[PDB]
Amino acid sequence: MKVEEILEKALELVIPDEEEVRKGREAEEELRRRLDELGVEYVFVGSYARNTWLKGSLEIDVFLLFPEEFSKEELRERGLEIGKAVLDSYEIRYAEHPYVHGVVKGVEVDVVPCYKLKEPKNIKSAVDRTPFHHKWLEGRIKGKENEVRLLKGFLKANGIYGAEYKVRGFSGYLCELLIVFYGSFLETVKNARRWTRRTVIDVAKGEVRKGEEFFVVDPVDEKRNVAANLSLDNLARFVHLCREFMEAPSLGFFKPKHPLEIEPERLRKIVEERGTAVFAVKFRKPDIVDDNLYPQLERASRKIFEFLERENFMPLRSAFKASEEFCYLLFECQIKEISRVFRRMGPQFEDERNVKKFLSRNRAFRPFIENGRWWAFEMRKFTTPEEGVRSYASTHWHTLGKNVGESIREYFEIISGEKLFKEPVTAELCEMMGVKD
RNA sequence: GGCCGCGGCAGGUUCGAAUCCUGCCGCGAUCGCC
Ligand SMILES: Nc1ccn([C@@H]2O[C@H](COP(=O)(O)OP(=O)(O)OP(=O)(O)O)[C@@H](O)[C@H]2O)c(=O)n1
Ligand SMILES: [Mn+2]
Ligand SMILES: [Mn+2]
Ligand SMILES: [Mn+2]
Repeated sequence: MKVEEILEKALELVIPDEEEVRKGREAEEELRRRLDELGVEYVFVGSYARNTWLKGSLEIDVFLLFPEEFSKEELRERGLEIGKAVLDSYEIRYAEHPYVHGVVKGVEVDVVPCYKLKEPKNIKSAVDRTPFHHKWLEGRIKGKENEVRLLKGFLKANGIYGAEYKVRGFSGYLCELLIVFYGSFLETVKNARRWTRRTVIDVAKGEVRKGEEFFVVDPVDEKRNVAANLSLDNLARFVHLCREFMEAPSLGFFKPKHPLEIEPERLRKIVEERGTAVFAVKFRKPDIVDDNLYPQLERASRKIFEFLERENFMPLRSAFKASEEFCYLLFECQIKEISRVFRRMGPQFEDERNVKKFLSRNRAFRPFIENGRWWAFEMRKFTTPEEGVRSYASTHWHTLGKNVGESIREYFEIISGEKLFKEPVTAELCEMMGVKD
């Protein structure tokens, strides 16, 4: 329970037990049996090759090496073909580049096609980077794999480990690049408290300089940012969590957190005490990969948020949740109801060309002069945030994202009040409103 | 394929528009991000 004693007891949760390691080595021995029988040039990469994989998470990455003269089409079709014939049961769904997901003796395997290239200089696709990553890392990461399991386990327990758009955190490749640079988990945490948004970490030259944005330079790639998809928000949370660890270390930092289960009655009580308008935009989940979905949910959420802003409903925060069937865009507003009337600005009293055009407009109330410029009372087409967002989502469906926006066109509705609390959005609402427990 | 950052046109809102909201085309070459 001392400061340095906790990093030892944490290794129980982040390091794989012997029951799991066997299951993996048995699967690897099976994959090679099948891959060698087909006589294909392959390489084992990822966390499994370097033995950095987290306990209770076993995922074997396998890359396929093809000649440069193979077409982008030929690479995909033969790549997928090998993947299908290798895995016991498979499912092919991709976005940027083709790959095959499946199961081999109970463990998950990823078969990704790419090119075999010498020197990383001219690289065609984005997947061609990985063979150079494994080459460069396996030599320097050997023996320190347990420090990588610590850093990864630290992040994942706080939910900032995913590099996908569902998280926007530190990629597993970045984790290994940090342990190599700072030598250990404990030391890595220390310097990360002084990180700014302008920090440039060049691992290749062992140098840290300053720059435009938070930039981790790939040893393989001087012009590519390893931390590119790391959100500024999660960057700050990491910096913060590092400060809270060093000052007062704890075993809770490596522990998965609570679901924050709030009964639908208590949540209603919270919204009342806040006195805010809480509503959601519900629509059918488009059937698409998460990396194509969540960037669209963000955009959809932001567009409606910016609308709420300029319509003077004074939004607070905006979250979103994706279940298996439906998607939810959640919002909180300070204004439950605004007035029918507002004041539109007119032209200054001097130029009568524009004034006369301004007064010509048929209006319910007389206009007026204030500080030497004309003003007029105009009427809103909606008095509540819910009415406003419905009017918005109906007309501006198209700019809410390619797939998401079209799903809103077909049908959507606004869930408010007790109807809203009966939906699987509770954990997201509490996190949004910051309820502690 | 989706998203993002810019650049160029064409509209709309408006008294008018540099702000603001949409539509289309183009740029991204360690293939901007996955
Ligand atoms: N569908 C794909 C495409 C590419 N890669 C490549 O394989 C490398 C490592 O992949 P990843 O599993 O995501 O990183 P890990 O270190 O293995 O993280 P984890 O321990 O969670 O498995 C990356 O360079 C990535 O480009 C992959 O694993 N899966
Ligand atoms: Mn992996
Ligand atoms: Mn594309
Ligand atoms: Mn006009």
